[PDB]
Order: sequence, then C-alpha cells, then structure tokens
Amino acid sequence: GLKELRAVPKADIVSGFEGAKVCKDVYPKGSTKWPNGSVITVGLYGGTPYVRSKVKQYAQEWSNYANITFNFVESGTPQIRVTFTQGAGSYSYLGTQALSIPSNEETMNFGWFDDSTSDTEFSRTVIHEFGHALGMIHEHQHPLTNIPWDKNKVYAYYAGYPNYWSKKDVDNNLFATYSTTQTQYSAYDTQSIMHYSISSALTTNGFSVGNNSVLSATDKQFIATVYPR
Ligand SMILES: [Zn+2]
Repeated sequence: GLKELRAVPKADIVSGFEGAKVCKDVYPKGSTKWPNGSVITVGLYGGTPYVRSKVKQYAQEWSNYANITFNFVESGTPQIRVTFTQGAGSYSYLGTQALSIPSNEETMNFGWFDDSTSDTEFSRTVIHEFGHALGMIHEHQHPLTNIPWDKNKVYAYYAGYPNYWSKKDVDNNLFATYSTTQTQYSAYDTQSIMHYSISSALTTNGFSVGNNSVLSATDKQFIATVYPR
C-alpha cells in the first residue's frame, strides 16, 4: 500500500469537544487553481473500507461539473493525502497548495467519520473538503448580531493539532477572518456546500450555523466556470 505518513501526536488532539464538527482552515508552513483537465491522485490513509468507499463516492461528485477527476491510488506519493485522525477537525489545504505539503504529512483530514455516519454527513463533509481541494474558500454570511463565540473554548480548540494557534493566531486567523462576510460568488448562495459551519461547541447561546449537504446550482455553475470542458 502507501508508505505511512509521520505519526500525529494524539496528545496534541484537544479532548472534550465531542460532536464538534469543525472545518478548520489550514495553511502550509510559510493561484491555487489546478491545471484544467487535471487528474489528481488521491491516497487514503487509514479509515475503514466503508469510510474510504464513501470518501471516493462523494469526492467524485465534483467531476460531474468540473473538468477535474480524482484518481484514488495505493502507490507513490499521491497529490492529495487524506487521513482520518479522530478529533483533529476536518480540513484541506486549498487547491494546488496540496503540492506544497511535505510528502510525509497529510493534505486533508476527516475528523469524525465512522461506519455509522449518515449518508448526508458523508456527502456534506466530503464534498465540502474536496471543494477546498479544488480551490474553493468558505462562504460565510456574517450575521447581523455578530457571532457569539465562547472565546475560552475557541482558544482551547485551535491551540492543538494541526494549527497550534496561539491566542493572537486565533484572533487574527479566526475571529478577524469570520467577523465579516466572505464569498467567492457574485450573489450569495445560502445553499452552497462551501458555507462555513459554526459549531455550537464553540459558542455560548447554543448558536450554530450549518452547511447544506449537496452541491448547489451556484456551486455547479461556479466550478464549471473554473474548470470548463
Ligand atoms: Zn471548510
């Protein structure tokens, strides 16, 4: 199979955020569009056969609309390298930033899948992370109220693997970024698979915001414009 990746220190994975389904922005230590028509190699590291089959299943949905294909392989150094490290959050580098990640590290992680995971949850989270793998950013419609973060909790969550974000890192990279609307679309698309989920595990009111679980009309149109036939 694939050569194993360097080990995650499971002590750096922060405990006590059970059922926190957070997409983490991640940045390489230091254009993201793939060449059009690319066939991108993907390797899966760990996970059960069931979980790995679901990832394949939903990732490849993007190719219905984009002129990009994912070739799931078990040899060499795949271009996208997917782990299943529990509790680390889910994430992907953006687009061709994957190609900047050392070969012994992952480029994508799914932090909460198991063999009881719903089809909708696989669809939502897999398509979403693969959206970032194609270069899409979060859609975030900033609410009029502002977000009621439990700042203590937010600091604790983002302090560990993979970000290792200090308090100032969190204030600049998280609160600042998500204090205003963020979009890649002309009109906002409440339906986008790329919407940024705000977990109630990180807020104070029980406030949460969720993700749509399938590709929107706008998602389908945008990605075909980026990667046309
Ligand atoms: Zn995301």
